Amino acid sequence: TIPHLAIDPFSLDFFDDPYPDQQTLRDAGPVVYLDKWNVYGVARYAEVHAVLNDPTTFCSSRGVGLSDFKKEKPWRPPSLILEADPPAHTRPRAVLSKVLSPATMKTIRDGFAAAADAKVDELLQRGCIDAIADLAEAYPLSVFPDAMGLKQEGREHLLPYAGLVFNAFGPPNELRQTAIERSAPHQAYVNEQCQRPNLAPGGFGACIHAFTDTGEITPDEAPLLVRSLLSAGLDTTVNGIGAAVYCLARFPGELQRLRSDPTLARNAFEEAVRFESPVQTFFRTTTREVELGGAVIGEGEKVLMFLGSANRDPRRWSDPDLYDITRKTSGHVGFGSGVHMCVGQLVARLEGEVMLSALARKVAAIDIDGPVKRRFNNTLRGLESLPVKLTPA
Ligand code: HEM
Ligand SMILES: COc1cccc(C(=O)O)c1
Ligand SMILES: [Cl-]
Repeated sequence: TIPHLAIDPFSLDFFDDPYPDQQTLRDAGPVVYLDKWNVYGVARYAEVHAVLNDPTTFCSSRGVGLSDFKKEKPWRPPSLILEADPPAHTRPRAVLSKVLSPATMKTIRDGFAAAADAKVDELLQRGCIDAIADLAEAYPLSVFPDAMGLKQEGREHLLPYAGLVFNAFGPPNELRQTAIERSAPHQAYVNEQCQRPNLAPGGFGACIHAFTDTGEITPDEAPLLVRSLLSAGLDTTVNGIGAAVYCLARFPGELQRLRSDPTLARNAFEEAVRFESPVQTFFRTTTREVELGGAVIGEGEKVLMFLGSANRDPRRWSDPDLYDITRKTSGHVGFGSGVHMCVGQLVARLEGEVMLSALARKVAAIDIDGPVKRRFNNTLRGLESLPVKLTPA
């Protein structure tokens, strides 16, 4: 009944160009079985959306990577939000939602915007830059660690730690095992910065620790909630902003539309998240026998959701392989969907909006002028190097 495929969605060949294999996964059927890793896969929008929105049947507390926490020990203590189910998920999720709230965005927006404008001005003085290291990495590094309340020393651990975390959702391939082999110094730094005395007053981390007296979380839960933000809050935005710049560099007609109406910046970033899907995949684990797309899946089975493929499913999207900054993007699953939908999405969208606004107002052209190099990760899609020439407006 269920088609069996030999595609490895975590192989370097797949990462290098995933779109043909993603169509093969979609067109084989609503539910496939991946013989390489003994998991079920869903690559169409409908089934990915359905799985995300049934957390009772497709749970997260047995891990959202390949490893099943009921069978193997997690490589680090489980996240209290990403790797939890309702009801244990509910109150930690509420705290992070209030920490990363609209009111918090109003407090930091002017600073985030000023830093975006300053970075673009700085880059325009150089002309020829690397849009990854000098922009997609440099800008989030210039705002997010400060907004967290982190000290200056040791920030070089943040991107390596996040790369490790996202590699660790993958299967035990060389990417994952090499990441874990090098993990010790990055885990040590991150776990230490999660303690209340090491988080500056007014930042996200101090606000988490201040929310430990309402009956929603206890003081011993705050370090792991800070860890969630230090795991998921930086590398994601790096690849999201990098995706947006890569899109504008490849689709100059859309850069010209953005320049003519800078208020399109927020949707231009949202469309980049759909188009590239920086977070490509997550797993769930079935808690019972379930019918999905006419197929019967037993209890305790891993289900791999192809978020990037769902975001390019022609059953759901018109011209899915086109970057369109005025597309109605509502419903894309690049931030997930349902009870686990990205709790930091307001931060991600704020960073992306103000950076694309700075580009819209200050830059006339973005031309690739060097070899493009891809960065390989079991969960994240993005570039290692994006040489571009920026022409001032
Ligand atoms: C372009 C940027 C980002 C993308 C594409 C992204 C993607 C996602 C996705 C797909 C999920 C759902 C995970 C699941 O269903 O299992 C998620 C959840 C989450 N994200 Fe984001 N994210 C981004 C930025 C951020 C930022 C800036 C933060 C923090 C400041 C953050 C923190 C989190 C956390 C803690 C969760 C877990 C939420 C929960 O389980 O309830 N992310 N993200
Ligand atoms: C996609 O959201 C993420 C990603 C990685 C880690 C976490 C966390 O809670 O530690 C969350
Ligand atoms: Cl850790």
